Amino acid sequence: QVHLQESGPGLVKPSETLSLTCNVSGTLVRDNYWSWIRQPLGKQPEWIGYVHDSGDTNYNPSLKSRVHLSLDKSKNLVSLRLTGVTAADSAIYYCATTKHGRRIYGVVAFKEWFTYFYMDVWGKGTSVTVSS
Amino acid sequence: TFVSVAPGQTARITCGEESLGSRSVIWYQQRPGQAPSLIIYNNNDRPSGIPDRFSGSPGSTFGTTATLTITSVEAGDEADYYCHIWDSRRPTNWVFGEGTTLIVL
Amino acid sequence: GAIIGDIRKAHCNISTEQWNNTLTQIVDKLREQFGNKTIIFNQSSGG
Ligand SMILES: *[C@@H]1O[C@H](CO)[C@@H](O[C@@H]2O[C@H](CO)[C@@H](O[C@@H]3O[C@H](CO[C@H]4O[C@H](CO)[C@@H](O)[C@H](O)[C@@H]4O)[C@@H](O)[C@H](O[C@H]4O[C@H](CO)[C@@H](O)[C@H](O)[C@@H]4O[C@H]4O[C@H](CO)[C@@H](O)[C@H](O)[C@@H]4O)[C@@H]3O)[C@H](O)[C@H]2NC(C)=O)[C@H](O)[C@H]1NC(C)=O
Ligand SMILES: *[C@@H]1O[C@H](CO)[C@@H](O[C@@H]2O[C@H](CO)[C@@H](O[C@@H]3O[C@H](CO)[C@@H](O)[C@H](O[C@H]4O[C@H](CO)[C@@H](O)[C@H](O)[C@@H]4O)[C@@H]3O)[C@H](O)[C@H]2NC(C)=O)[C@H](O)[C@H]1NC(C)=O
Ligand SMILES: *[C@@H]1O[C@H](CO)[C@@H](O)[C@H](O)[C@H]1NC(C)=O
Ligand SMILES: *[C@@H]1O[C@H](CO)[C@@H](O)[C@H](O)[C@H]1NC(C)=O
Ligand SMILES: *[C@@H]1O[C@H](CO)[C@@H](O)[C@H](O)[C@H]1NC(C)=O
Repeated sequence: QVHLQESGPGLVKPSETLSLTCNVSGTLVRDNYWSWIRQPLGKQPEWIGYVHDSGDTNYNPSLKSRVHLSLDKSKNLVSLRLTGVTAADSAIYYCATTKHGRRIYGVVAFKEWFTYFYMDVWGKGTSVTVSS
Repeated sequence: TFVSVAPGQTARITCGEESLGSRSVIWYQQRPGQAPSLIIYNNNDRPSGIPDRFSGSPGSTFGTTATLTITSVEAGDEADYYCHIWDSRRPTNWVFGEGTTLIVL
Repeated sequence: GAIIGDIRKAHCNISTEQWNNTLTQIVDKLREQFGNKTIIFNQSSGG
């Protein structure tokens, strides 16, 4: 039994430094990897990426402009912040864990392997919309 | 991208582009009003909690396309299916493919 | 034309113990013609 709680003001003004929070359930953040998924209403989901402390802070290459992920070990909380929200940001978000997976197709010393990630579990999420 | 299959029959789902290089396909499902879940976590390996009814193609194919075969469609199969390709040629794609909404009569 | 396989550079496969097997042989014989692990194998300077 895994459950989580999110937050959000519901209505977000344009061009505002929106902040989002996501808690944990039992599993600590040090020994786990978290990922965020953005899905437009009725369309295919879009993957923001994965964030982890101590180096593994890779973000989405397509945007790489205003995304900022932070972690709070004391509070066991992970925060997602965007600066300068637009009208196309109205979508459902999901914070959930992920599991690694390895595949080798060549020489062990010549970098013929890419790690692939699959999300065993998914979060409940919270609706975010922008209006005037 | 809508597929109509009668209950108890076989179904084929086509997703992804041509098989230029090796793939590690990941299969996902979306339930209306409910959180997603997982079915297949590798090219052919599957997790616990699901029987061996599901099947998939290996990643050692060149020039082909990833496909999913479903047999004995039940009432609980009504969900949107998504595919996630993982190629060694192209970088990691952060956008999923054309989701196939499989509807059951 | 193009590549339709996998990006894997050419490589050669020699066993790991064979090179030591032949090493001890030439080494032991080298102790006769040349003064007797003082044997050093170094790459060529180049050119
Ligand atoms: C010269 O020397 C070099 C090393 O110095 C050596 O390189 C080796 O290349 C081979 C190429 O085949 C590499 O072998 C691959 O290794 C991985 C990992 O194998 C793991 O699992 C096996 C047990 O199953 C263990 O023994 C091993 O240690 C590892 O833990 C695999 O990716 C490869 O096998 C899969 O892919 C193959 C190609 O697609 C498939 O034919 C095969 O079935 C395997 O499974 C695939 O299909 C399955 C279908 O169901 C699917 O489920 C799987 O997901 C997957 O798609 C393959 O064995 C080997 O790793 C290299 N060496 C090292 C140290 O990494 C050269 O071969 C050697 N010779 C020459 C001539 O150069
Ligand atoms: C090396 O670089 C050269 C120069 O860029 C490159 O040659 C290009 O090859 C592609 C192969 O697809 C050619 O593109 C095709 O051209 C025509 C356009 O009318 C059509 O035959 C093709 O369209 C079909 O295929 C596309 C996918 O490739 C589909 O998107 C499309 O809907 C159609 O089904 C296709 O566009 C292109 O013309 C040449 N360019 C030149 C200048 O010759 C070559 O591929 C590169 N080689 C390598 C190994 O990278
Ligand atoms: C090289 O190939 C030969 C012939 O197939 C084989 O007998 C031998 O074991 C190979 N060498 C190594 C080091 O594996
Ligand atoms: C090889 O010689 C170079 C100088 O040409 C020297 O710097 C290097 O240490 C030598 N290597 C070995 C393994 O003896
Ligand atoms: C020999 O191997 C060592 C590591 O053992 C490596 O640093 C070095 O570059 C290699 N070549 C030479 C000429 O020593």
